[PDB]
Amino acid sequence: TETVGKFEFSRKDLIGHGAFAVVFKGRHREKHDLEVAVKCINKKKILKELKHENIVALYDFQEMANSVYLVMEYCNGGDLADYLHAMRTLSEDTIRLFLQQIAGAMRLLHSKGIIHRDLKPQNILLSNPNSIRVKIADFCGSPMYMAPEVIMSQHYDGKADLWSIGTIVYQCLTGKAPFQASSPQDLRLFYEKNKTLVPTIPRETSAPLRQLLLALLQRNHKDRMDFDEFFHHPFLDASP
Ligand SMILES: *CCC(=O)Nc1ccc(-c2ccc3[nH]ncc3c2)cc1
Repeated sequence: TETVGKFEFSRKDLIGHGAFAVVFKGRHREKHDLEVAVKCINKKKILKELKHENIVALYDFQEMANSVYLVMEYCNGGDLADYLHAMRTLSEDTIRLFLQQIAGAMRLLHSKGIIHRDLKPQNILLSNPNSIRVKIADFCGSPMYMAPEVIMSQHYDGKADLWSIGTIVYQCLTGKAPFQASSPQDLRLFYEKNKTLVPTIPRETSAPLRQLLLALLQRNHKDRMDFDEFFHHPFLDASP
């Protein structure tokens, strides 16, 4: 049993792996009821006070000489990747409920000038007490969700997250990524050669969802909708 401030965990209770990182299940040393995820980063913020129902809370952190430990809110429902694998696709009404929650979380991050950069289904966690609550984490390996300007090592901004959300919502609607690639290098070459991109949207898609997806899935960030346009898009206020 190891401890970080008022929290404890065993390396036997592995939740997942990230970039040179591992995540263990742990708990409050006093309140064994309060479960946490402990992220151990190998070296090889505002986040602590940043607080939203759709953001995984940071309860504590601890830099050591070669290691960094984050004590995070425990989410019991797995990730969007698992949900999408089970359901294959989601209804527009479920997509809209998911997107309202992501948009709220992203608005707070945009407010504080924070850009996620690696939004993907494995970083969008579900919490069951739809009533499904989504929580964004890490504010791996799959490059399908990275904005073109990111995978081509350019000067990107907040708009990179809008590309990622576009690719996630497209996969929610259709069951597939909009620009599928055997490999990163292929995806990087596809975006290099294709200065224009039109994703194929099923004709049955509602006009507001089609309009939103075309506005997010713009190859060039100058043409991509900005955060305020996304947050207030008519799709997010349309009736079920
Ligand atoms: C980069 C994506 C990935 O597959 N790794 C990963 C693993 C585990 C978490 C995580 C974070 C916070 C949390 N709270 N309860 C459960 C978890 C899991 C995130 C990303």
